[PDB]
Amino acid sequence: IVEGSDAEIGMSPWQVMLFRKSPQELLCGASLISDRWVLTAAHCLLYPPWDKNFTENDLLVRIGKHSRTRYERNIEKISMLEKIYIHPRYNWRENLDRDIALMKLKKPVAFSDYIHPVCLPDRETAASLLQAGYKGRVTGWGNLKETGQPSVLQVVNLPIVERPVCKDSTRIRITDNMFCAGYKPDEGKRGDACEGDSGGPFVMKSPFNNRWYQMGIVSWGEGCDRDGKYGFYTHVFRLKKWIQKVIDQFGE
Amino acid sequence: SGEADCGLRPLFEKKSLEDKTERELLESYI
Amino acid sequence: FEGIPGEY
Ligand SMILES: N=C(N)[C@H]1CC[C@H](CNC(=O)[C@@H]2C=CCn3c(=O)n(CCS(=O)(=O)c4ccc(Br)cc4)c(=O)n32)CC1
Ligand code: NA
Repeated sequence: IVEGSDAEIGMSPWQVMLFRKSPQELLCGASLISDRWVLTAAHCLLYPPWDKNFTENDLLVRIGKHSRTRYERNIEKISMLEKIYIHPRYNWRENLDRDIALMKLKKPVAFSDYIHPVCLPDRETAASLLQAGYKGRVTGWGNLKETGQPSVLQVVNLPIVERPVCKDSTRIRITDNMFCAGYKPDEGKRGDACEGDSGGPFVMKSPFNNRWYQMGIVSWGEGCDRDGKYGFYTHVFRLKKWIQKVIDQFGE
Repeated sequence: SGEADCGLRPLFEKKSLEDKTERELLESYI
Repeated sequence: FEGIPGEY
């Protein structure tokens, strides 16, 4: 996160650290959607151009954290991955469309004050909130600057920008499964997600039932916080039915 | 939606307490 | 990165 603040303890209880076994390293952010399921970005597991292709056995999921590096002794819970599922139409070859992956845990995690699942949006929630100028919130242990590392979890509140705008900001082809967010150079407020933040949650709070909803997944952007550029997220409501298929086809 | 008890934070909403910047979000919701 | 328990 660039230009954010440290997270309050217990503020984003669905945040998950995607952690690799060796070198012991932070690989990405993520979110807990139930007690056996985590959602992240498929770029986190598979990215051939970069020679990236991680298996269940290459990683751990760390849930309950605030500190980035320390091991949070009676606070964080560590899980082993049972199976990984990437969207069959993840397009890593051109614009990363359908960047989403499900991970199913070897055993369900117990909730606590620091471990709690985010809600998945329904059609009406997606419908009222996902509007240009509404602010959502991104979190991660990621870079503080494009080109260092926080000690604890960062948070930033960013506005959903109008499509055209998103569209005229890059040479990359944008698809209906994407959304961009960030301030405009004129707004005189800034912040973005950055490297290390991928797979984290872009969540919103419902005014109607006052529940938090995961609306997007951290995906791509050019640089971190550049004036006239926006961060792109996977539109979670649009990939919603693939989500229910796998969980039904395979879990819970 | 995406849980059952989902989206209600034990330390905040469950105790009726607000995080320091949730009002900015809530204030954009036009 | 602090050390994680090998049980894991
Ligand atoms: N600044 C941000 N808001 C986002 C910035 C970047 C990160 C991480 N991204 C990536 O992992 C992703 C994933 C794979 C490759 N990659 C890029 O080549 N580029 C940067 C250049 S680019 O945005 O023009 C681009 C976008 C899609 C593709 Br496909 C290639 C290149 C990029 O952003 N991506 C997340 C936060
Ligand atoms: Na920007």
